[PDB]
Amino acid sequence: SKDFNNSYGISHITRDNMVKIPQQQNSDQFKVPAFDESTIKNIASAKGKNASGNTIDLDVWDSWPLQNADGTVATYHGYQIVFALAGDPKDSNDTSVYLFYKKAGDKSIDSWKNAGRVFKDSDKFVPNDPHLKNQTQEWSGSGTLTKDGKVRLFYTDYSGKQYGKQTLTTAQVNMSQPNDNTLKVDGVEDYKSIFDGDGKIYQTVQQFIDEGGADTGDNHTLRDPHYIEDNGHKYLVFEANTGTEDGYQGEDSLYNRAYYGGNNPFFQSEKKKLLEGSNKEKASLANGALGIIELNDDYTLKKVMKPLITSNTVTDEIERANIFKKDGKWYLFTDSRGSKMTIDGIGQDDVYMLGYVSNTLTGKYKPLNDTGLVLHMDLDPNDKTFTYSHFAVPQTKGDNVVITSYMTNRGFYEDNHSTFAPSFLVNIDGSKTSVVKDRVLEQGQLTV
Ligand SMILES: [Ca+2]
Repeated sequence: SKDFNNSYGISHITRDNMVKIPQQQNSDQFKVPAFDESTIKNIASAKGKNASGNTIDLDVWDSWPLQNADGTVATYHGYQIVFALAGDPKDSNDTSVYLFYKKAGDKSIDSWKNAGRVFKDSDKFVPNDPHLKNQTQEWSGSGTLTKDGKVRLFYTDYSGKQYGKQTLTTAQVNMSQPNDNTLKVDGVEDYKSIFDGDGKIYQTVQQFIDEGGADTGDNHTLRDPHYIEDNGHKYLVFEANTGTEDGYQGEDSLYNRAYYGGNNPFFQSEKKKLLEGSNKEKASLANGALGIIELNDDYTLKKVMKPLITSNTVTDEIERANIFKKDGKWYLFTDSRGSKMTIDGIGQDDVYMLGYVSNTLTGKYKPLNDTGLVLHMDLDPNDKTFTYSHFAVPQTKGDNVVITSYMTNRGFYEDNHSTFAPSFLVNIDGSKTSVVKDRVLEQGQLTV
């Protein structure tokens, strides 16, 4: 029959595990901590110039810290460094990477100083690159402190003028200290594209267009590159979509048992509901993946590898790829919107962080807490303490990881700008994770 089973040698976020989350999620083991609304403040240094030229308060969104190769928070001349997407909502479609810095001793949100944008509007047109001159927006990624002590950035080149073309891009961020308490962005070098999809392993923007993606409601992604090191090799783990040969999108995917899990009755019943319903196209187009590529020492592409995990039929969008080694095991994390998912019981308000454990970097990834659920955030987008872009930050010692996120902060009264959310702790024990109760940290805190 049309029924088949194709794993493609890779792990999968299965429908059976996802349908079990609703009846599991209502627990303080998974619930994102309730944040105290009165103590929420804007980032004081989040000042910037709008597209008009006037100085205004910026909305600060997705943020990532400068990391050591193993994932721990780096120390740069006595400073912790955070890269963050920021911009003016009055110019809705614009995100630029800003550099925030804080002395290691300081703790408050007021202590975070702003070095400004990493790139000038001119920087993208300087080097000889096949993609950079088409960039409309700067999107998320990662930052690593090299063995040479250089600030190495990885981010996403987004092109709105090229049908939403997303390219994994790198640059060395040249720094200086004008005084004893100030970091300055001097400029950038080694600014170049690395990877934008191959077609077979990861979907290109051309295939998106060619299948009529702009009308069908397809979501093309190739973003959020996260740097990691293992056995002397250098990798980027990133949000992507499957190519033609590792489980492509389309109707046939709904017949693939590997994406369902569970028993045959579950497969037959879940498939039947999916083929009949209004979620048929949505599930068919859903082919999210967490991809991995190896890099050369100069940070160019070395090898395009098969994905670590896919979310075929489940969702087309698995965001903020995160990976780190702990207790000899490899942990993989992803943020997911319930509004993008096709699962019964999961709704528009549900926002998740999912987690997976493997014995090797490229081995079989098994779901944490049985289902993959690690964090559940279901606060209305209108709430002041709404949080998004949850990211697990590994620590030097202890079993706890620090969770960072941005708080939209859209209240009717001041303060009212998207800011650093208060951080919190999550305990990791084997294939089990739990939120540490009543340990709410300072806004944008990286370490404990
Ligand atoms: Ca897709």
